[PDB]
Amino acid sequence: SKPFSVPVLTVEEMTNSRFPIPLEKLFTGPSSAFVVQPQNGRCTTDGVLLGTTQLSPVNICTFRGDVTHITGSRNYTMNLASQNWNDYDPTEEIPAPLGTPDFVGKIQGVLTQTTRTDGSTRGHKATVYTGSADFAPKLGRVQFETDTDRDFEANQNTKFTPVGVIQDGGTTHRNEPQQWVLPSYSGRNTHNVHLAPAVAPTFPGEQLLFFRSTMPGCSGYPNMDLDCLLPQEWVQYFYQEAAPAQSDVALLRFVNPDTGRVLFECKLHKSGYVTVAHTGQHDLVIPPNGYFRFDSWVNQFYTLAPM
Amino acid sequence: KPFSVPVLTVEEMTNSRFPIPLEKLFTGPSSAFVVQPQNGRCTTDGVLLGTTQLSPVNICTFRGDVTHITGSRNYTMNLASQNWNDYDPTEEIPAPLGTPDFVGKIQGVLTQTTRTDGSTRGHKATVYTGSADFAPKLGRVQFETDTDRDFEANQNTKFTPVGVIQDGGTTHRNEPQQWVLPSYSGRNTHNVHLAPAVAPTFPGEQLLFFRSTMPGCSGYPNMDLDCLLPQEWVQYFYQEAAPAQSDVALLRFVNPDTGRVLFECKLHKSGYVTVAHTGQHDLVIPPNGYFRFDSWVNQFYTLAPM
Ligand SMILES: C[C@@H]1O[C@@H](O[C@@H]2[C@@H](O[C@H]3O[C@H](CO)[C@H](O)[C@H](O)[C@H]3O)[C@@H](O)[C@@H](CO)O[C@@H]2O)[C@@H](O)[C@H](O)[C@@H]1O
Ligand SMILES: C[C@@H]1O[C@@H](O[C@@H]2[C@@H](O[C@H]3O[C@H](CO)[C@H](O)[C@H](O)[C@H]3O)[C@@H](O)[C@@H](CO)O[C@@H]2O)[C@@H](O)[C@H](O)[C@@H]1O
Repeated sequence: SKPFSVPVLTVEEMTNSRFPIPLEKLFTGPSSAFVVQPQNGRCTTDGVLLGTTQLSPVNICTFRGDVTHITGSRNYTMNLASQNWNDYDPTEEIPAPLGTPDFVGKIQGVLTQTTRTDGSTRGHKATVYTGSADFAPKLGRVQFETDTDRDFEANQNTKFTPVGVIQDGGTTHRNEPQQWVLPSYSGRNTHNVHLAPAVAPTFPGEQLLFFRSTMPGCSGYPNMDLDCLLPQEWVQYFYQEAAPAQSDVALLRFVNPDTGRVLFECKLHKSGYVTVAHTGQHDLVIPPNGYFRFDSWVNQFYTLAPM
Repeated sequence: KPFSVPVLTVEEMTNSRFPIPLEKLFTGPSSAFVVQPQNGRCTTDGVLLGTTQLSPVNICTFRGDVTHITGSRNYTMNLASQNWNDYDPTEEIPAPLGTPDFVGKIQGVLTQTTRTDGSTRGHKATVYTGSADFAPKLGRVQFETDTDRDFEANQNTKFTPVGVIQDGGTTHRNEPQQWVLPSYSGRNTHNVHLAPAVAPTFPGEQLLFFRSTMPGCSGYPNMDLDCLLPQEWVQYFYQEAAPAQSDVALLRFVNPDTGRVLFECKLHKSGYVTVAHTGQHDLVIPPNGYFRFDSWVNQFYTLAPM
C-alpha cells in the first residue's frame, strides 16, 4: 500500500489552483451562508481530478482558439480549442473545458494572436465577463471585449492570458467578483453539469481552511479575495502519487522546521479539502518556512485541537 | 532515497523560463553559442541554481513600487521580493529569483492597488531586458507604459508577463535572443553567481531542450523558448533531494500504451539532458509518453541513437 504524503512546500512557494498566482496565506472562516463549490483545485487525496481541474498552473483561466469579430463592436467570439490546440469536445463528462474560470466576474487580460504564414503577431487588452449570457465555454464559445474592431484575424491561433479582475467603480465597492458563485457554463437559461460537489465542514467547531490569494485588480474596486481548497502543487502531487486513502480523513500537522513544533493540526478529507477547529474569520499567522506533514489516517470521530 | 523523475507528460508540464506550457521536445547543435539560462536550473539532488525558484507563475514577474519619469510614459520599479519583503541586493544570486534570463522586449501588464481604499488600475507595459537601465540585481527596472499619470507612488505594483515583441521594420525574428543573458546590474557591469553554461561532452551528443512558443504581442518576434528542465522537474528534485549515485542518470522515454522505448537520454546531475543525435530535430512523440529513470551510469555510457 503506497504511503500517503503531502508536499513539503511552504504556502508562499505554492500556487492558487483557481487563478495563476501564488498563495499568500491561510485563512479560515464560516461558510454556512454560501455554497463552496469551486471546480478548479478539486482533487481526491488519491489523485483523481474533479470538476474542471487540470494539472497546469499556468493554464488556469486561460483560453485558446480562433476568434470571429462581432460586427459593429470591439467584441470577439472565441471558438474554443483544447489546451494543446486539438478540437474541443462538448460531450465530454465535465462541466466545461478544464481550467475554465469557476467564478462570476470580469477577468481582464490580454488576447494575443500569431498569423501562421508570416509569424506576424498582435496583442490587445481584453475582458471576459463570466456572468455574461454569451459566456458558454461548455458549448465551446466565449465572448471577449477588446480595444480593437479590426486587428484580429480569423482562422488564426489566439490566446487569452489572464491578469486580474475589475469592478464598476460607480456601483457598490467589492461587490464583484463573486468567488463562490459559479458561472452558468452553457450560457443563459441552462443548468451546469458534472460538477464537483459542494463542500462543508460537518464536525462541531470546524470550518474550512482556505489557501488564499489576492487577485490583481485592473480597474475600479474589485473584491480580490480568492480562496482555493487545495494548492495546485497538492493537485499535482496527489495525481502523481496516487496513494490509496486508508480512511476518509488524513490528519496533517503544520510544522515549523526551525523548532520542530506543531503550530496546528488539520483534517485533509479524502474528497479533497481541509478543515480546522476554529470559529470565525481568521488570517493564520504562520512562520514563513512552515509546511504541512501527513501524520496518520484517522476515523470519523477524531477531534482536532483548537487552532 | 531512490532517485526518480515525475511521470507527467511533456504537454502536462511547464516551461521553467516563461510561464507557459511545454509544447515539444527539440534537439540541435549548440557548439557555436553559449547555453547559460538562469531559470530552470536545478541539480538532480535538489540544489537550486541561478535565478531559479519554485513557483511557475512567478517566472518573469516583477513586484515593487513605481516612480514616474517626468516627460515620459516610463516608470522605474523599485523591486521587492515576491512576498513583498525588502529585496536584498547582497544575496548571493545573479538577480531576484524569476528575473528574465534573456535579452528581449517582454510585454505584459502593470497592475496596482491603492492600499487605503482598494482602488485598482492596469496598464500595458513593456520591459526591455537589454536596456542600460535594466538593473534587477540592483533592485531597479524600467517599464514603458501607456500612461503618464495613472500610477501612484508608494503603492504595491505588479508586472504580469504575457509575451514578447519585435520591431517589424527590422529583420524578422532577430529578437528576443533567448541565449543572451541580460547584464543584471545594468550597463557596464558583470554578472555574478551564474549557473554554469552547459554543453554535451560525449561524442555525437546534443542537448535535449524542452521547448515552448512564447506568445507574440507585436511585430515578428522569435518566439522559440528552450529550457533545460521542466519546471515540474525542478519542483520534484528540490523536494526529493534524492542523492546522486553518479554524474549521469539514464532515462528512458516510454509509451505506456505499448511499452516501447522511443529513445533514451542522459539526465546529468548538474541538471540538463543530452541525446545521441546530430542536427536539428523536432522529436515526434506520443502525448501519453513520459520519462522513467532506469539507472545511474558512468562517464562512458554510449546512448542508443535517437
Ligand atoms: C478606481 C479607478 O479605476 C480606474 O479608473 C477607471 C477609469 O479608467 C479610465 O480612466 C482612468 C483614469 O481615471 C485611466 O486613464 C484608465 O486608463 C482609463 O481606462 C474608467 O474605466 C472609469 C469608468 O467607470 O472607471 C474608473 O474611473 C483606474 O484607472 C484608476 O487608477 C482608479 O483606480
Ligand atoms: C506586424 C503587426 O504588428 C502589430 O502592429 C504594429 C503596430 O501596432 C499598432 O498598429 C496596429 C495596426 O497595424 C494596431 O492598431 C495596434 O493596436 C497598434 O498598437 C505598430 O506598433 C507598428 C509600429 O512600427 O508595428 C506594427 O505595425 C499588430 O497590431 C499587427 O496585427 C501586425 O501583426
